[PDB]
Amino acid sequence: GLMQFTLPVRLCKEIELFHFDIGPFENMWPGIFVYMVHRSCGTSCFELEKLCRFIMSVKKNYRRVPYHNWKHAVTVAHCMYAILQNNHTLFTDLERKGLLIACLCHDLDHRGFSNSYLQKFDHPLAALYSTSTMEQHHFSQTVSILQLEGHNIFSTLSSSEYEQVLEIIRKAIIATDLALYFGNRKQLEEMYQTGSLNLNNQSHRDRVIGLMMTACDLCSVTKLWPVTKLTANDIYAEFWAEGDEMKKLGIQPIPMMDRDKKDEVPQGQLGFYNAVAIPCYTTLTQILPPTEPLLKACRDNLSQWEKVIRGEE
Ligand SMILES: Cn1ncc(C(=O)N2CCOCC2)c1C(=O)Nc1cc2nc(-c3ccccc3)nn2cn1
Ligand SMILES: [Mg+2]
Ligand SMILES: [Zn+2]
Repeated sequence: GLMQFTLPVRLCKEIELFHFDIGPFENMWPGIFVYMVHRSCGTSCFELEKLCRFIMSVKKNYRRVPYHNWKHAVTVAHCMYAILQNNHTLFTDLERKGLLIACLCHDLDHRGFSNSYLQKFDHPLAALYSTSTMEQHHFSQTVSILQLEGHNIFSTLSSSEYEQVLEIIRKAIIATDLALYFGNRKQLEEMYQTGSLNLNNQSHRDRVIGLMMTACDLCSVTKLWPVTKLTANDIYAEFWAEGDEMKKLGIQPIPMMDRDKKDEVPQGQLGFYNAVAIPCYTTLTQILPPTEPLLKACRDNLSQWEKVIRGEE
C-alpha cells in the first residue's frame, strides 16, 4: 500500500514528456508501466499482485516480431499516459484505468501481418472476424488473460463498472484499425468545426478516445528523429516480410511492402505524414490543446523525411 514504484531521475523527468523513449532495457518496461498506472490512476486502482501477474501474461502473449512487439505495447501506453496527464480533468476514473490497459493490450498476439494478408491467406481468424480482423483478436486475447486465475485486475469494480470498462477497452482496441481512423477523424473534424462536438455525448467521447488511440499507436512519428528513423526500419522489416509472403501466394504486393522498392521509402513516409499522421495530431490538438507537442514533433519528423529526399541525409 505504502510501496511506490520510482524511476531514476532522468526517467522520472523525461517520462512526463510526449517524446520519451522507454529504452532498450526490456526488464524495466513493466516497472515503467506500473509507475504510469500509479501516477495516472492511483496506487489503489489495482491490486499490485494481480496487476504484476496480468502485465507478465500480456508480455508472454506478444511475439518476437520486429515491430508489433512488447516494446510497441509499452510505447503506445506511455503516449496515452502523457495525453491523460496533460488533460487531467477531462477523463473519468474508469477511462484512466481502461485506456492504459487497452494500449498495453491493443496488439496482443500480433504476428506482424496486416488484416489484408490474413484475408488473402484465408487465415481462420479472417473467417471468425470479417472486419478489423486482428483487432477483434487482440480484444479477445485481452478477455482471455483477464479471466486467468489471479489476473482479474478489475475484480473490485461493480458489475456495471466492470462492463463499462470492458466496453471502453473494446472500442479503444477496435479504433487502432487504421481503416476506421479516416472516417472517425473526418466526423471529429466536422463536429469540431460546426461546434457540435459534445464530450457528454458518449458517442462523441467514443470518437475522441478512438482518435487518442490512433495518436498513441502512431507515436513513433512524434519521437526524436533517430528513434523515428530506427523505428521505421522495424516497420518496413514487417512490411517487406508481408510483401514476400504476398509474392509466395502469387500476388504483387503494394509498393509499401515490396523490398524491391526501398528507394520509394522517403516519399511513402511523406504520403503517410500528410495523409495520416499530421491530420491525426492536428484534429487531436484542436480537441485537446495540450497534446500540441505531438503535432509539433510530427511536423519536425516530416521535415527530416523531406531532408532525406533532398539528399541532405
Ligand atoms: C511510421 N509509422 N507508424 C505507424 C505506421 C503504420 O502504418 N502502422 C499501420 C500498419 O501497421 C504498422 C504501423 C507507420 C508507417 O510508416 N506507415 C506507412 C509507411 C509507408 N511506406 C509507404 C510506401 C509506399 C510506396 C513505396 C514505398 C513506401 N507507404 N506507407 C504508408 N504508411
Ligand atoms: Mg494493431
Ligand atoms: Zn499498434
